[PDB]
Amino acid sequence: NEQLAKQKGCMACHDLKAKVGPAYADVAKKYAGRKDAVDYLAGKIKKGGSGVWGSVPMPPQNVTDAEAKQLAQWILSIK
Amino acid sequence: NEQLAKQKGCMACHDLKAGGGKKVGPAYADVAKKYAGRKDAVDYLAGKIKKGGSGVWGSVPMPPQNVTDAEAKQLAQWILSIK
Ligand code: HEC
Ligand code: HEC
Repeated sequence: NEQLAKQKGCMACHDLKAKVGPAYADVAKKYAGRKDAVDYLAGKIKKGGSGVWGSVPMPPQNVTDAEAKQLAQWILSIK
Repeated sequence: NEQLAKQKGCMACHDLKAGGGKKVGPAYADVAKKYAGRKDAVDYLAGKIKKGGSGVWGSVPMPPQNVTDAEAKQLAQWILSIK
């Protein structure tokens, strides 16, 4: 349940409904028909992994050309 | 600068340094390392900052989790029930 998921840190990366990982409602939809969904998901919860789910993209941002340049220059200075 | 990045919501998805695992975007230190010394780094990154995109940094991994078999199955069963 949510209380267990919260205790174990899961909710830092997952929401119940549509964070970095897939929302649980979407995981449920994807694996609804899969006979061994519980065994499969239990293994994936314990082991982790990558690339099963498409990544969250970067949206366009509310910045002027000059702000974008300032931000690029600032990021390049983190070294 | 950093304050402008905070103002514009950038830190919702980016940390300065890697290790958190919880942010959707790459750490700024890793962006800086990738593009350092590229002649058009500023103009290239400025464009990406304004427009966004996807595909350059790939997946964010899920780390392994210290849960028992029973806990993992309990969580899986619960997750499958979410509407
Ligand atoms: C706490 C024990 C949990 C539990 C129960 C789950 N997670 Fe994660 N998770 C994260 C990311 C980026 C992904 C995508 C991985 C990929 O695309 O391959 C996932 C994935 C899952 C799933 C789906 C697995 C599948 O094969 O479909 C499930 C059921 C799941 N998680 C449950 C990110 C994170 C975290 C970021 C640091 C952490 C913490 C968790 N997840 C923790 C948990
Ligand atoms: C606020 C204005 C910012 C700024 C300055 C940056 N971002 Fe993001 N970002 C996000 C994701 C998922 C990625 C990876 C995209 C991919 O894989 O292609 C990025 C990427 C970047 C970069 C690197 C671009 C490159 O071509 O290498 C840079 C410089 C960058 N960002 C700066 C996710 C997010 C967000 C999620 C909702 C938000 C908000 C931001 N980023 C905001 C900003």
